[PDB]
Amino acid sequence: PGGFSEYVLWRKKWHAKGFGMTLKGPNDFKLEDFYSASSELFEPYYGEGGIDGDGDITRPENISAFRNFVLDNTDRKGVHFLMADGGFSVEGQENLQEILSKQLLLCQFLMALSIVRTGGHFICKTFDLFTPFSVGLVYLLYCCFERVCLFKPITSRPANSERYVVCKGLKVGIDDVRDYLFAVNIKLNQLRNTDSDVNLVVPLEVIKGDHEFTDYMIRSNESHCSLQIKALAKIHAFVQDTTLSEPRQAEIRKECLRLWGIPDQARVAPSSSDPKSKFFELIQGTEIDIFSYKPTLLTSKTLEKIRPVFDYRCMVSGSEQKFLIGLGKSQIYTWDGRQSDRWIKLDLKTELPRDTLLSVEIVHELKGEGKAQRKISAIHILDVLVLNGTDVREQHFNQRIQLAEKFVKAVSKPSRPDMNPIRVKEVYRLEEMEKIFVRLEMKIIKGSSGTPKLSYTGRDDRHFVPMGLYIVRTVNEPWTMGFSKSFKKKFFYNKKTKDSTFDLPADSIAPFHICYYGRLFWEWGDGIRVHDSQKPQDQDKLSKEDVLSFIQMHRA
Amino acid sequence: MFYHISLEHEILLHPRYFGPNLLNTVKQKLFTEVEGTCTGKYGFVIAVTTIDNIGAGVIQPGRGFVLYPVKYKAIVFRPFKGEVVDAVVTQVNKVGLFTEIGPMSCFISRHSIPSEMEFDPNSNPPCYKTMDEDIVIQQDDEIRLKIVGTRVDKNDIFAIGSLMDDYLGLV
Amino acid sequence: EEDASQLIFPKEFETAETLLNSEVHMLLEHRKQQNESAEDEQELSEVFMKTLNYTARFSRFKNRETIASVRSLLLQKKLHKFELACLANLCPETAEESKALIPSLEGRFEDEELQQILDDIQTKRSFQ
Repeated sequence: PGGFSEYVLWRKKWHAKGFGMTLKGPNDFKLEDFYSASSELFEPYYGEGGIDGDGDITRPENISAFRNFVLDNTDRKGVHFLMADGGFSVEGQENLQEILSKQLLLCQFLMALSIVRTGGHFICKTFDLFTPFSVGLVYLLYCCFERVCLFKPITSRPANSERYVVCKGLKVGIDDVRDYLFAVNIKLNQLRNTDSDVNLVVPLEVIKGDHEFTDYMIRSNESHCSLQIKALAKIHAFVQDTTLSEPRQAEIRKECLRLWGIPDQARVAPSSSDPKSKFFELIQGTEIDIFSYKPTLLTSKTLEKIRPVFDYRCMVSGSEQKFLIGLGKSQIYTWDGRQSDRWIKLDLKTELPRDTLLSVEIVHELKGEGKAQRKISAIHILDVLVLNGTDVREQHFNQRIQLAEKFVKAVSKPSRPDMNPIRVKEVYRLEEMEKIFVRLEMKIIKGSSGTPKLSYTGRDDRHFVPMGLYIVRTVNEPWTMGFSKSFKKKFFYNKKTKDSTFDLPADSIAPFHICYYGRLFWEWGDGIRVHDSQKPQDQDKLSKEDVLSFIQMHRA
Repeated sequence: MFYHISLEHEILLHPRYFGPNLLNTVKQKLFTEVEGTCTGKYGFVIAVTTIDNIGAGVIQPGRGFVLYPVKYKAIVFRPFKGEVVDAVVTQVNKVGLFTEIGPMSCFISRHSIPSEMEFDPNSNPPCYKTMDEDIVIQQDDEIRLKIVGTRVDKNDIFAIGSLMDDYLGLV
Repeated sequence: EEDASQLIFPKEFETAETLLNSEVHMLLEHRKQQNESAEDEQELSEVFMKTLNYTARFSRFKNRETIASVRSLLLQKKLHKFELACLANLCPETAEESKALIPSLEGRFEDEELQQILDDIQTKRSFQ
């Protein structure tokens, strides 16, 4: 049940995205029992068929499928590190544990070589390493990574054969070893229930030819053997005498928790908080009226407000703006910003970690046109305040959007096409609003009686009906961005002190409340021409040409 | 079907509500009492087109209010058994389908929906779709349903639609 | 007891005169305009709003002259009021669909004449 991932996610919050595969059944993942996290933080993928697979890592189909999945969600680079902790019951034949799980070990090393990015790390649980098969696998890891070691932590029980192999810095050009181990695993699958077996993956002469590797391997095996022998005899003596005990367990545990930075406080806090109380907890005394501010409509009378241009970013809206709070798993609630409105539970199949506070809109995404058109409701994030517990409201708007893409890439669902997608809005520089209109198309929407409707097409082959365009200021009070024609670079100018700098001043950063309060909205209703096929241009309403001309005049 | 018929209704006017203009009060009374109503024999009373004839006012013996028999052209609607009607989908459910025909709620059970149109809560809008995903019946769609029949009730003729026969489903 | 597939109507719905969706939209919008003027009169029923918006979404004949032309072209055809209104509202494109949506049109008109009438409908349909 992803205890490793529970630690990593509890320590990294929304700043980590995890991909998990394990055997289905009684020992499957338990997402709902993670102290932190959510289904859209540690996303399980069970091989061929996606979430309908069995998760058997020893199947070539599952290996290739999970590899493709991980690559598709890591910019085709792979994961920064992989952890493997595979094991199963060897009751009645415990002494043959290493042999009985040789294929599991090989498949975990192969998965490391398959999804770990260059320079990435890898930690895997092993057992006894007496056979040349396991030692050859360790030798392959030692050839593939920049540094390898065999380690047994004190949280591994001293009487068992459990240890861990720790690998850092995956080398470039390990693909031949990857293909070779894939083929070896296939042969292993073909020799099941037969009298044959793959007994060597690296010739004994090659392993012993490296004197340093063999010296380390022998010394590790022998020191672990002596410690385990002492621990086993100790357990036996404690069986033959039930009065014996270690009187130091409490103090040792205390010191270990202090050393590792693990707080000595239980899980027991279901946080069955109502969304309103949790919202007040998360805003930490910030005035609630800040969340009720309506946007300033962009008109010919308010066009001068966007005069700096470089101070602003813009995004295409598809629905009314709402606030969203995540209390863990499917306990997601939305609020429309008015003190009188109640928090409404979100009727979408999606999950999000606790202690998450977002500014979102709920968009109807469309794929295809006409009678074949499919429609999906999606959460489109406009801005972020708190994610999974760490506050980001005071960070720069682009940084909040990047951390939003961080968490949001994490809060996604490729293995569960049955879940509602979460996305960040595409943020444009105001001096580049021209790029938005290139993505506006007139498409035949299901139920429009054949009338084409204006549609904004995103990064995938989906589109939505736009309601308008938000303009958000990202530079603070009497701080503004100009463009230096001599240096061909943007610079920050302080209107009060008259100072100028090419670096980002800390006090020029617009926090969330400034960005939200100062935002403008350019509605895209009837009579407004933003695409050349729809020209009922109401002369009192700003067109795309008017706004673009104003922007061009004030870029210089 | 949207109908333009003539209907007869009787209005009770009490002497406190005569006023200087008496017939305008009757017209307002008729536009108040019968607009938006529904009867089991005449269907959804949408609106009154033109108040044609105002009858003679019979003073009820002992009572004070006068009674006006009134004939009026009216726009109404009545669901029918077997009539193919366009509709707007309001909700897709694993049990049935909530659609609307004007003000009428129409419930199309999945048992009378062919095996091709399966239900999927897994799409973000729970919808009806096939494995080819060509016909995607979801919320706020323009569909056609052949009315199996209608539950004629007090101020309600909510109907049951069909998708079993040919050319039924998404427009 | 009643059946719209074989024109089985009650005796009350014998003098029932049908209306087109665009006709209903126009008349109810005129009623809404009357409600806009002539103050000291409250809003109409929820049924009024629902029917008005419902027939506004499904309106096919955007012009009253189009309504008159369709009514003149179909009223001179040997049809019942119900069949005429259903054809002018559903607006099928193939004669097979015309006979399938309305099973009471079996043999009323020749299928080539029926296809001519459907093509006339598609000619007089105000596109959007």
